[PDB]
Amino acid sequence: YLSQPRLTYKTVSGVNGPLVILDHVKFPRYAEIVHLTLPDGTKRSGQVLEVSGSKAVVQVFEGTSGIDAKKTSCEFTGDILRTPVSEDMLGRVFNGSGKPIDRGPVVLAEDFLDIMGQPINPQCRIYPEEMIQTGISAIDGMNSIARGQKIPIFSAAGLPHNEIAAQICRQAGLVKKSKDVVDYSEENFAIVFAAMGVNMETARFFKSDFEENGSMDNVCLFLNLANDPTIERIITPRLALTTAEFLAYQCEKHVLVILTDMSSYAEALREVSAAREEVPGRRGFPGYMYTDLATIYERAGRVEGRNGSITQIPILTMPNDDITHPIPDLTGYITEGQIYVDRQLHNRQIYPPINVLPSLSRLMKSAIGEGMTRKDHADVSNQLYACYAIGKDVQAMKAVVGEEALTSDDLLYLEFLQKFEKNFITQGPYENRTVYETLDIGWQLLRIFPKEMLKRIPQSTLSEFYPR
Amino acid sequence: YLSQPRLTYKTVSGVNGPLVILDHVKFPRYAEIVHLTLPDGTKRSGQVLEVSGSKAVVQVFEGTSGIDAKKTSCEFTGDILRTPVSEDMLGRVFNGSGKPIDRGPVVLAEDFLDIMGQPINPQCRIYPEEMIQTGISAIDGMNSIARGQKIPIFSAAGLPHNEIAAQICRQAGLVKKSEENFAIVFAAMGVNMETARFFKSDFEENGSMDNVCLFLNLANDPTIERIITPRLALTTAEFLAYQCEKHVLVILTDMSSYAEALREVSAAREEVPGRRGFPGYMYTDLATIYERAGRVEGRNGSITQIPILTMPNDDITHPIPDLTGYITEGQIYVDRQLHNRQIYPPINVLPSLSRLMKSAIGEGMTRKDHADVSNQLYACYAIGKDVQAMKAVVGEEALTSDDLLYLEFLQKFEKNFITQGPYENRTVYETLDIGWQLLRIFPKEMLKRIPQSTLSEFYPR
Amino acid sequence: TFGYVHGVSGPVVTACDMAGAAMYELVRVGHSELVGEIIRLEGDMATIQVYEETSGVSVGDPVLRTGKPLSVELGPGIMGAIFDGIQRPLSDISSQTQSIYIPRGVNVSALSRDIKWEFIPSKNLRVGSHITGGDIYGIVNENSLIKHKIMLPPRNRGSVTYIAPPGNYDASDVVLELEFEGVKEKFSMVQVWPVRQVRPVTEKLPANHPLLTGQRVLDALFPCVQGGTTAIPGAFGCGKTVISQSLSKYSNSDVIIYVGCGERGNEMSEVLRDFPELTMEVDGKVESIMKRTALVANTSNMPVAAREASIYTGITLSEYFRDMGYHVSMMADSTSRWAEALREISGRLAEMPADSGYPAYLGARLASFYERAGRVKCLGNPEREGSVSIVGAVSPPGGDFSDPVTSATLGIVQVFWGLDKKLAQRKHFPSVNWLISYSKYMRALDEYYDKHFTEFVPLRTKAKEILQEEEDLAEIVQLVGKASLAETDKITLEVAKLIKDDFLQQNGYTPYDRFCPFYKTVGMLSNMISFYDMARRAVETTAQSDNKITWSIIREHMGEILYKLSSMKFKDPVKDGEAKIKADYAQLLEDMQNAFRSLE
Amino acid sequence: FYRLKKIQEKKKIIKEKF
Repeated sequence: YLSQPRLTYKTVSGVNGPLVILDHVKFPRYAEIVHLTLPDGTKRSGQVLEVSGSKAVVQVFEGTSGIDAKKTSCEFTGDILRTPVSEDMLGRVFNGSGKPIDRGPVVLAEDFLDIMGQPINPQCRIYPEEMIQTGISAIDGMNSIARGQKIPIFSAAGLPHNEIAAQICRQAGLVKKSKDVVDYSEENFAIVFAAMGVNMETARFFKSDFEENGSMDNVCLFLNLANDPTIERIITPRLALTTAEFLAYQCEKHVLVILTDMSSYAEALREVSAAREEVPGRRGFPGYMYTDLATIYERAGRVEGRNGSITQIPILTMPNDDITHPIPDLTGYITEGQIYVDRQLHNRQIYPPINVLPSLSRLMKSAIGEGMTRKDHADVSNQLYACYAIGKDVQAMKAVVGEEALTSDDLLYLEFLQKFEKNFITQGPYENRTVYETLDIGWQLLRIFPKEMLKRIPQSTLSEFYPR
Repeated sequence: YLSQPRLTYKTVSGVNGPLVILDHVKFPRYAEIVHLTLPDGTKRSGQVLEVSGSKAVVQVFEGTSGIDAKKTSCEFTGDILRTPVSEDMLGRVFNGSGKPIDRGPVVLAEDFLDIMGQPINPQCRIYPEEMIQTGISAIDGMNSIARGQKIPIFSAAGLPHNEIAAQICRQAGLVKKSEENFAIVFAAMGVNMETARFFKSDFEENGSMDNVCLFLNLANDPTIERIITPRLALTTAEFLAYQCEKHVLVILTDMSSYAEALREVSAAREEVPGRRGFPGYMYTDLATIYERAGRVEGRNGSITQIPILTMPNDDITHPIPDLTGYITEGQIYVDRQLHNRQIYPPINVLPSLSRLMKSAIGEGMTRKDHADVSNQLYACYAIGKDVQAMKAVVGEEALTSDDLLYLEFLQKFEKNFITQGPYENRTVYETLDIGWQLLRIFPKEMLKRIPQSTLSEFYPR
Repeated sequence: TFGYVHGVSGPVVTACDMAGAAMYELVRVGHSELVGEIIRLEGDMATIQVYEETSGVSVGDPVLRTGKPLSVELGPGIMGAIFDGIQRPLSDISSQTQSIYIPRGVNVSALSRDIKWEFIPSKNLRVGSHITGGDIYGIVNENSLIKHKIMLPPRNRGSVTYIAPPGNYDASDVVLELEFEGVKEKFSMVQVWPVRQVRPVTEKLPANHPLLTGQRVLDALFPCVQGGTTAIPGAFGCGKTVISQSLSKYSNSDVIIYVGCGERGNEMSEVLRDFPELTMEVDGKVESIMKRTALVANTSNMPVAAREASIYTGITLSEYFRDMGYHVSMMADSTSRWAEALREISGRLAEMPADSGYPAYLGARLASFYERAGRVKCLGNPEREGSVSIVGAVSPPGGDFSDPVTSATLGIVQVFWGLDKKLAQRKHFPSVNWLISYSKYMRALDEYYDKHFTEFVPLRTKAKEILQEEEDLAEIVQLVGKASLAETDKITLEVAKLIKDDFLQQNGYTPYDRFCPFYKTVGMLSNMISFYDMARRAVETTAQSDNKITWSIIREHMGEILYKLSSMKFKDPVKDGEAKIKADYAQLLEDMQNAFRSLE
Repeated sequence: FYRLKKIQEKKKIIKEKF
């Protein structure tokens, strides 16, 4: 460990927006933390990014203002960024920089960890099999998820995704309720939440919701407003992810990370790239943002020899309700699945307006079946899905021509669409439904058709369950 | 007053496109004017655009050609461009750069004014509300233009916008009824000389060439002086308005060529592009061209602009029409479909709009029923167009009586109201009576845009 | 201490010999001492965005330095005056020059130092008592409507040693003096405040009271809260500036601040000519609304970079009046001009464009600019309660709504309103789309609307249902020629047409409906919904049993009644008391009931 | 195209540092 006095320089050679270029620094370190002292005396921090001979550049996490070519000092610790982390972080609140904001004490660290963390060896990773209860009807049964499974939430401006996040974080539970309840109740879910580029109103809505739940015994909150500087957002997610790693792989608990507004992260990275004059990719975003999103989306899954788990549940906004926009596409190439909250459903006041049609959850493949959830599950979702798609086709054909050309089968499809939207989609504010109930509701929605119409269902299962 | 002898440097360190760089230049004066002596002796001119260190980039009004880095010379004025202004210039003709065309002399220049002009104090503005007599029913009554306003006309190739300009500059008057007259100002913008000849002939047709400040510029002339010409014309208008107590009917033409020249200059200067590749500061440039208008306290004069422009591909979302719409209040939008229907004056009444109804009309000026008549007519025309679109497919059989009434009203509106003719000046009262006669076809019940009192008062005739 | 010019390029000037420099530090350049701000520094060189057009600065010109950033002055006399982007009072310049032009960079004081004003002490503060920053101690009456309040500036505290007795004092006359450690420091009635720094507050607070909206639409359909954020994107032609004028003219707020970004001086011309004429009273005597409004004019002919400053000064002024313990609704016009100016300063400084040619940091800047808002609790012993709302206006580039600025403003704002070109083409004032527009504050206002009116929800839900059904059936009836339509469809579409051409259409310039109150609006909507419901049940029952009531026969029966329901908006509430209006509404309701009983 | 042109010119002027 380092056992030498710190070092200080004063040669400042320019400021280019959120960057500060400087000269005559001996033996610097790439990715090294720098402190700053202003003429007025305030303190600041930064990160060395570029290095070339004696000249080096940094990035002030809180912007540049009042800096001077000769009346500002800088200090090089000659060490990679080491963050503090303890189990005591539960129940606390902080800003992006990690300093307290809720009047509480300074951080009292249990250990120093690396911001970049480390690349986990894939062989230790245990493939998830548990299927987590969500309470939501659209996610359970149809696009379910697992413990350790990283799923995003696609949404847009003005959509009510915030309370969807509230619901999914509040109604967390396990679906293995068919056994003794006492051993079931031992399990809880530590939550770590990292606001980022989020206005005051949504932040207070979330903290009031958490206070209503009374779950601050196991909630860590990192906060960011709009008025704060922008470059904090470059490092804000990583702090939360590292703390989640420590709370999972060392404290043995089950953690659930929440990330907010990744398009803001992309915007901040693009701003840094615009300052850094590197080669721009499509829509001006740097080429290596793919690898950056990879590095921030891989800290998930459980590991051998332990029993904790890490589930990634980010939310991101699509400008102009676009799907081929860069950030949605690249996130689709990193994350395994999608949800696609839709504006059209929200226009007719259906809450939550979850569009099942473009959704996907690959890891449903082995997360369901006899013993896990129910003998007869997947084909029900497939039949409902194909019926929904064909019903939407019939709806389009009705729009093009009119009800005159529709057959009786088309009428059956249309009433299926109506009932499907009315019952299965619409749930309500705090309607915590069970898995068996949603399966029963699916069977109910299937009942309207006779045996002949269904095509993607085994006849044995139909004879087993349909006649009741 | 400048008792400083002039300078001249031969250090031409380069030429790239329409730009020229001068090294070892001593203490550059920004936004300067310089003169150039070609080796064969021809004179040229330009303005200094950029300065940095002992270097000075300079753009040439007439365009780079023949310049030699070792033989040519350049001399420095030390003052921003100042143009000669004069009240006796009326009845004369000059090119874009201002030199005489009719074998006239160098103008005796009552003063030297800044080409770039100066802004106007906000608090020193007075709102204009006097209605102008145009003689066109589609303007007087629907899109009435008042003094101190800058309505353009959006026209495409082959449209009779030139004749509309002729009519508006010929039948100018005052609605509110000593003598009156409008000091015409006009500058061409590279238009083909046939239109210039037609405008000249019509201006003698007016019979008041003594009040015709004219400027010219043809397509074959250098493109880049088109950036200067309108500013010179506007300076002349400023001088004749706020120094001689005169009203000036400033009119321009073919702003698309101006936009193209500015685009070429910007491309040569590799600035950050915008929509369709246009310059970013095209908006601010257009602002400096247009907002120089109105009338101020302590002066009875006023400035009226009619900057007609070309409209490529008849596309409303094309940037030049869009930005011109933002910077101004009103529009006319002569129609291609009407001209193909063989009707004159072919002005589409619906897309047009004037924002000065708020004070130009009303009781004490024209009448207490002008605004509601116009609103009712607009609504009836729009719904007539909609039912026409419906009839285009549905067929007359499934329609109702209201639909046939609306179609007949539309037919009457087009055959009578719009049809005005080339030399038949009409009064405001006649247009109001014609509109009332048109509206009489509908019974009173379905008139949803007229108050009860006016409807009872005027309808039963 | 001084620098010399090196080069210039329109609104940017590179300088030299300026090693003692700091960004966002004010400066002066040239023999005309034009004001500027540092934006780039490297070596001994630098660059300055100049707030005045730079035809007249040559190389080698002096560059004077100061030590304070961009700042403004707060105090009495600001109310009722007009300012430009960098806070010059236009009346003083017009008096001094006696001309109709702006000389390039005139050095005038922001607030006159030659007018004396009465002063009132705190009446509870004595020499020796301790006070903390943010406490009101003096009251000056700018006019009969507003009682200006002065509070100790932040980063100041200690025990007072002297307070001015009651009497008349000017700005230069020292009034207050405090010591906290053993040092005496004086304080006048004018406050120097940096523009880019947020004013501190105590804590934030939600919305509880509705912001008044003159138009029946955007109040009963897409309301806004007193302290929220609204956006009004709309292509040219509509001239939504008039909607801004209607908002400023009538409002339940206390102070209104209008700012301009690159519009025409004619907008100023209407507002300055009209506001002195307009007058209203609250608790007695009647005063012109000009005494309760402040203007910041900035036409497009003005310098490009000045616009950013102008917006920032606007938010600063509204913040100061937020500390006063009031409600202040501001409307900023043409933020797209600010975006263009930022694009231009960046492009001239030669950065790398991110999207649509605009810089890479427009989003964060716009978000921070909008973030200065909301209803909060002030920091003072008199425990004031302030609030501020913003009405930003967006200008789509050609009407296309996919522009980056429009998406950012949509993503940051809470209330979004839609303007459609065809609706403005219809002369359907105002051109609210009611399809893409939405709000997010109906839930908060439900408590108020239930507490004070006790019936708005059924009306709203049924109105939304009818509008959605009409939108669904529009192209359907277009593509089937209204042939095979049930009576229900016909009643729905025709009552929707009635709602469109009566309840939504509202000419805010005819004298009888320049303004509409909430009670009249809900009365209108109650009458319309009752008519629709009674017609629906009647036609349903008659079709079910026998003698189906088609639209034609009921229309023949109630042509007169629907004509009255169309013409009922002709009320003129200034000439018609509320009691008579509601009596006439009950009279019309019982007329409709009597007709419906006459049918059955 | 404009963005690529700008960065190419930037690389070029950087190349002529000496």
